[PDB]
Amino acid sequence: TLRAAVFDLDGVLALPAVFGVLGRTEEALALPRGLLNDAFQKGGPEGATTRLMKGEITLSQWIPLMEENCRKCSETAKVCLPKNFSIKEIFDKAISARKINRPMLQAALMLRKKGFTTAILTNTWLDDRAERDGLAQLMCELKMHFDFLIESCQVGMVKPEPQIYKFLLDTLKASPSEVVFLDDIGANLKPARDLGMVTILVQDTDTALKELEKVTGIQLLNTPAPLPTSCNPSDMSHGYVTVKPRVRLHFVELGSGPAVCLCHGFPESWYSWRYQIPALAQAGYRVLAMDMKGYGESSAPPEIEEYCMEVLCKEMVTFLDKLGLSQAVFIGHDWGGMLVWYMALFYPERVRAVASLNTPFIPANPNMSPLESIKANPVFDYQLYFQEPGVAEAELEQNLSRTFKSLFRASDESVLSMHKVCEAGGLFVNSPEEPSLSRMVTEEEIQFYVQQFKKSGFRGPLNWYRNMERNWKWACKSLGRKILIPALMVTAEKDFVLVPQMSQHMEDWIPHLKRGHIEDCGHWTQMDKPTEVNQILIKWLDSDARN
Amino acid sequence: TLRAAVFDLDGVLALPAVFGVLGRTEEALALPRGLLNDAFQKGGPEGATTRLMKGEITLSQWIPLMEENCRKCSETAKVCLPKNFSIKEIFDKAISARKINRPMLQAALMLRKKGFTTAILTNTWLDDRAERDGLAQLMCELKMHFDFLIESCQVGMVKPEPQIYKFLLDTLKASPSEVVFLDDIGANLKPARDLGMVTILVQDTDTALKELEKVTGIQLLNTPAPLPTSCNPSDMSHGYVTVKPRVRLHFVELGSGPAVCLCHGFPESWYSWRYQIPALAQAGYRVLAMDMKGYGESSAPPEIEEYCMEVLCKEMVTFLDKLGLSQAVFIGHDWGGMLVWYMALFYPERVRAVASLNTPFIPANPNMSPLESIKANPVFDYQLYFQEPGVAEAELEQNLSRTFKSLFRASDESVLSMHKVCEAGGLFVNSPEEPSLSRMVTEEEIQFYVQQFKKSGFRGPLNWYRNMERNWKWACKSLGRKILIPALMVTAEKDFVLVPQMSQHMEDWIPHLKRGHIEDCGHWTQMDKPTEVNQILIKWLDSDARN
Ligand SMILES: O=C(Nc1ccc(I)cc1)NC1CCCCC1
Ligand SMILES: O=C(Nc1ccc(I)cc1)NC1CCCCC1
Ligand SMILES: [Mg+2]
Ligand SMILES: [Mg+2]
Repeated sequence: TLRAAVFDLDGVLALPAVFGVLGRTEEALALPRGLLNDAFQKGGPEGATTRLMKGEITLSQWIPLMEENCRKCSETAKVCLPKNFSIKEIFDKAISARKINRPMLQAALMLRKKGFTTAILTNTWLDDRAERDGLAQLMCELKMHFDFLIESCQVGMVKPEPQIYKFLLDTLKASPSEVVFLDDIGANLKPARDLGMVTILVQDTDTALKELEKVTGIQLLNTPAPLPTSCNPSDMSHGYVTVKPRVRLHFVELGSGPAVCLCHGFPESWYSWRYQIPALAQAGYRVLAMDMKGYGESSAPPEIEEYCMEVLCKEMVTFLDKLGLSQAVFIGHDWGGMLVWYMALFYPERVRAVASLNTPFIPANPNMSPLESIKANPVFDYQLYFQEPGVAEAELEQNLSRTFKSLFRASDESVLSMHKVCEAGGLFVNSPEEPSLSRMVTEEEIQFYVQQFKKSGFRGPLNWYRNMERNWKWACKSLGRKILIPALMVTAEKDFVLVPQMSQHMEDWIPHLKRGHIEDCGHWTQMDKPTEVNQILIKWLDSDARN
Repeated sequence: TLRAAVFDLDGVLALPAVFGVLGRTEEALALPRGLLNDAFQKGGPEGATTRLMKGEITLSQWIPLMEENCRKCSETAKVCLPKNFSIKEIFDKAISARKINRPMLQAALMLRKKGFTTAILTNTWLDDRAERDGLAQLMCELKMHFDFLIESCQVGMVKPEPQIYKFLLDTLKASPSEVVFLDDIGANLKPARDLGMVTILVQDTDTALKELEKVTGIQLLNTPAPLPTSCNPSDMSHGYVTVKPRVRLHFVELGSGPAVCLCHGFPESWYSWRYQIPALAQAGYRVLAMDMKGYGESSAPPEIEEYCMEVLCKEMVTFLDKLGLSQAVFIGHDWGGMLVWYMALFYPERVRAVASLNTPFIPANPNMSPLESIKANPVFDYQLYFQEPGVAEAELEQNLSRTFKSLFRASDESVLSMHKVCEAGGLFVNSPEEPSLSRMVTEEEIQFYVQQFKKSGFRGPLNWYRNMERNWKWACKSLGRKILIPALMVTAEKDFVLVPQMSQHMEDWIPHLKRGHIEDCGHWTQMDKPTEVNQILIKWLDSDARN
């Protein structure tokens, strides 16, 4: 029966409740109880606060009217007010102190995930204070998790006026009986109740969630930690930059602040960063998630030399030039990680900081040819298999769904054997035709990769492996240098190709290197342990990248 | 004969010359003359400075080696060094002090404009200092004005090695005889000369430009102020955001820093901001030049209600949401200006600051209908002509080139009569078939607008005029508010439709309003006086928008 849940902002989705700062101010200042509450509601429906809440006047216009009420109220109470009493100072502090009530947001997220239509119904104001950005960010973060945000100052109505409730129902396209409404004010629940909808008087979160759990019949409390926010492709801002006549790079962009350029590995896409994009943006950064050359919506020329690291890096510099960015933090994973280490080696001027997941920095060996080196490591046999043009393309392109379902797997799952691929004659020779779905990805997500790769296939992607000698020669030019800019190396315990031990000597070339290590994490680091990645990158960014 | 000009960086395109800080340090510190110069060049071709200049080692790795040389040199000279002598401090200061030599850049720009192939040839280093961003920005600004940038640390060669010169010529695809090379170091000119190319020993800029002027035969000195940098459509980063199922907004983006959203008027496009986009980005802002709904690459639905200000503004908020921006400075012109005033009135939380060119803020009159008001102003007759769907579309779409050539005109040019358009039966009834080309625009630029408008035509654009009553009603909801966020109103003296006097009472609703006024400027403010606009917006942004 229940199909929708409506949450109040102050006191329910955000705490401490701003309205609840009037009482704390009275006690702190030793003023008569409710004095500030009276002045706040002075005049009732005709009062300054109701005009403010309906959108008739702005908050800054209101502040002066509230001070006047505060004097009249004290006047009638025969009490003075502090020497530097200031309504603006009181509300600036109260508003900035208010934060998102996480467990309540989680319950909303869960209900929505199970079919519920969710909305926020709040009496609020048009904030023109010089500190307004604070509230804007709060609303923006919350706003994105609900189907509707109904603000009184926007619709010209205010709880408890029944009109706002009829509006609500109209917006919900639902009848009272199928709506739960939580608020921390009894008076605002009465109208909802009269209309016949379920109502919860929210005092303490746990108790409210218990009632909410009971009435909805869905487990909301004591529930496991959910995964971080992921993004929907069609809700992203999509950018395109032509760095050369036949080369255009695509990227997804989100957030403000220092620029953070994410570089995925093989054979992935910008979407591989779906878990950290919202998180890093929320943390105060401008994220640019790339579709590296050869992938997705980025150009994919056929020539092999078009994918040697020298060229790819140059293009990334041009990419920064075109976007008008003097610098950007470069964070890469797998082949992308190899690319950022070289961006730091050849263009320190352009890299604010560098971070790599799984991929270590190992200076080229002037004496041994790359191919000789590759043959010396059993697990790198598949790389030799990738050399001859067309062979790997055919196998990987035959059944796209199978390819990604076979590759994208957690360590405790049936991970692909990487031993005698050439001898075996293929990469999936010993794999089932219909691989099971990994715990790390949904059927829809796999199909996203499937569609992306239907455009250019694996030729451009595979070409990243066909410039060993060329990249080797270019790398030898930096053997005398050292990475001296902020750097972070993150190792993955269960990555059997890009093993942690492989990075044990990195400090010799990167003295100030900072580290990170993730337990029980496979090769697909971002998908495997998204919560751990975000925590590690954000902590590093705030200390070594933002300054 | 001459077809290319090559410029050195230090001492030629940038001053003061960083290398010239060694002498100033010796005198300041009362050290033996040339002591620092000796240590700087210690070891010659095998010295630390040459390795640094070829890319073998980074600047930070170099600093320690230069200090060692400084001690050995003083040792042999029997002289001590200050107590807190610091090579890093000396170069950090010297490098940040170095700036672009504008008149020299102007000469390069002029020569290039007249067919010359231009390039920068410089001995430089891989900067990994914590202050590296400074140099990166300098290079980026200069870099964009030349065909080639050849840095020694990038190509592994250094002047005076003749190999670098052969490389140069090879890059230029030209023979010595047709190349002019300016440098402030004789030794670096000798090789060029031996190869037979023209060379100029640059001491003082004026003298160098005189020789350069004489040898090229092109006026470079005492020349008029050039127009600010404009952008090439295909070199821009193009962004797309879906704010609704059938509505996707396109914008050009450039720069880092606070977000600045530019909103053009009727019937224009993002390109109308071509002169301020590079400038505002260069000034330290992240510019987002919109193609407003109905134009260019943005969606253009047919329905009239899709263009009422309420909807357009909502979409702009969603646009900010999708991009992950809590705020943005909104700067509009013409209809765009009308849009930002309303963004400030209904979404103060989202507007960091608001600025309008030509369009004043006039609160709706609750008693008079919009149409009544429009008929009361003779110059607004054309608006009545725009009402009936299809009529204006036919005239404006018949000959696109003529439409823009007829509209885009400076005040001293044949500006379109805006008196009895309806009576006249049209907007171009008294206009020539082949309008002359305005001084404000080239034939290519007109054709840019032509192509943009071939996609959707004038229906969506014109619909901006067909929501008078609707916008009026929505506006009446804000009659009790006031604009209290940072605001700037810029008036144009010769704009005969959006007249300056029209904004004379704005302070009644915007007390803290800041102003700007441009003399001898028509309606197309950005195109008309681009240099004045940039100066006014940048000055305001730095004082009221950046904080
Ligand atoms: O090879 C990979 N990743 C990879 C290879 C095969 C598969 I199936 C999945 C990932 N990484 C490279 C990064 C650059 C240095 C050599 C190893
Ligand atoms: O009408 C214009 N601009 C315009 C009109 C006709 C032509 I031909 C060119 C610009 N501006 C509007 C802005 C919003 C308030 C009314 C006037
Ligand atoms: Mg509440
Ligand atoms: Mg020089």
